[PDB]
Amino acid sequence: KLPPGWEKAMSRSSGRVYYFNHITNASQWERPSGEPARVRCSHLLVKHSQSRRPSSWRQEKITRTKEEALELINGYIQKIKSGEEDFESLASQFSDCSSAKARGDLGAFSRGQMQKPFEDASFALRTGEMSGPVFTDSGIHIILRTE
Ligand SMILES: Cc1occc1C(=O)O
Ligand SMILES: Cc1occc1C(=O)O
Repeated sequence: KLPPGWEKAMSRSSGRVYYFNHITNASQWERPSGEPARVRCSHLLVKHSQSRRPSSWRQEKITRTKEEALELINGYIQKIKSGEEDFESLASQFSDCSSAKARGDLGAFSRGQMQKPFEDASFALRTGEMSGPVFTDSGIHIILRTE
């Protein structure tokens, strides 16, 4: 029926169908369009107090809760989707990853190199597509597949 990971859903507030991807946590109103050796992705990471390493270039001690980290992620997704902010700008300013200095770019990678939930979402994203919140042991990610 639909591309890998996509399922139909119903909006509670509007009653209109939408599409949700349970690998990427992406959600959208429009029917989704539709695997390579490698993909290229950028990401914005928000760490939290249960992150594997609760420290980043932004904060020596990361103390925010997972729930607070998800709230930040959700707010970034909202501003990216509205056009108020660009992914690359938010990643450079607010990603708790060293890749912030490269606007979130991680370069290209194969299966087997990244943390599984990140790998799975990356490879289920179509080129140009963005994930919803993706949880790993590092924190919560927004993933943008660029190639
Ligand atoms: C904070 C959090 O972690 C995993 C799920 C949630 C939620 O609030 O939905
Ligand atoms: C304040 C806001 O910005 C974007 C979405 C929302 C919301 O309330 O769901």
